[PDB]
Amino acid sequence: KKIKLNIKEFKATAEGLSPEEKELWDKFAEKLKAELNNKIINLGEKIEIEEELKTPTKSIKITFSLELVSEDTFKATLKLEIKGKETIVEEETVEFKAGETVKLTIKLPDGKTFTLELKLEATKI
Repeated sequence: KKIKLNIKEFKATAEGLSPEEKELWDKFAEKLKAELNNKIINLGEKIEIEEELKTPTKSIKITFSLELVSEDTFKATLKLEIKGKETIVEEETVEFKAGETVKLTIKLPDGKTFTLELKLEATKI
C-alpha cells in the first residue's frame, strides 16, 4: 500500500558554520523540503536525499534517509560525511510518527551544529 507525504512544518537551523558550510546546509534543507513534499512512498520503502559539496581539498556529503516502517511510522537518519585528509562521519537516527515534530542534530568540533526539525503528513493513497 502507498502513502503520499506532505511537509506540514519544517525548520533547518545551524550554529558556528563557515560560509560554505552554511550555503551547503541551506541548499540541502531546501532540497529536502521540496523532495519530501508530495513524495509517494511504499510500506517498507527507504529513500535518500543527498547534497554534496566537492572541492579539490575536501568533499562534504549531507544525506537524509527516510523509511516508512509501518502505518504512520518513520525511521530517519541525518548524516554528514566529510572526506579530507581523513574521513569524519556524524549521524543521528530517529524514529517518529506522522503528525509529530521530530528533531535531528549533528554536532561537529569548533562549535558547529546542524539542526533539522520537521513534521510529516501521511495520506493513504
